[PDB]
Amino acid sequence: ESADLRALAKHLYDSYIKSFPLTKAKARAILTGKTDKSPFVIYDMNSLMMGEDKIEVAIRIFQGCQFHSVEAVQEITEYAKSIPGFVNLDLNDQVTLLKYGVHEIIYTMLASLMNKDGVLISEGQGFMTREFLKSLRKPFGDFMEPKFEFAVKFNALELDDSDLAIFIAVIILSGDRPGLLNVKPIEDIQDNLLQALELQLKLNHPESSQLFAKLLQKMTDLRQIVTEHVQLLQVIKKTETDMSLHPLLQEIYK
Repeated sequence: ESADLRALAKHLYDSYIKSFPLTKAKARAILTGKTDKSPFVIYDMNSLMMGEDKIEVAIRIFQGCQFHSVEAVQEITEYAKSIPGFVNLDLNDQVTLLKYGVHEIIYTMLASLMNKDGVLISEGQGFMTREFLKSLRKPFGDFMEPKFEFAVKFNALELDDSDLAIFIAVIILSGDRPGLLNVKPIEDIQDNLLQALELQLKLNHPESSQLFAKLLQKMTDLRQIVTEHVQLLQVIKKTETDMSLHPLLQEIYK
């Protein structure tokens, strides 16, 4: 029943907390200015230079961003195991569900690390300016911009981590995934999750009408950004032959 649904949510939050060391709550405390939390800002190359001692260029900035994805995939992968059902799927689907979902979680989760002015980096110890990123030489300039455009529209909904824990699981468990051998299992797990989420928003955000819908609408955005990253990667890989991707990451693209 409703009580049963309310339990899965707490289980999901708990794993969320356990899996991901930087929370929205923590990211927001560093950004809000609440002492120790405040981070080292980087807005020009000189800030970076010192920002290294403290905490091409666009390429060294990029490894960090791609690496961040790698660090996140490891946490996301651990988290998926945490969700009810996922470990009982055909091991080929776990892999698939993850291969297509990790990227969409990265950008959902990357929003909690930013405001219109920038994104937090390095476990929250720095802050890098959305302008400085735009400033970077093309094709790299372009990459962060659509993330922030999502982030802001996305953060606008004012979701706490307890809400994301369920949502980032609504994402992973997609019956819409390509090459999935057993869709029926997944769409049943997602039904519990979607229902947990529906309730979670109606309890935690009762004075916000149709947040559940408005939120699920925000996947269309998530998908568009991923395609852009892939398109950018196609160009980056062809132009920057001397760059490598992390195996784990090369796997989420082929």
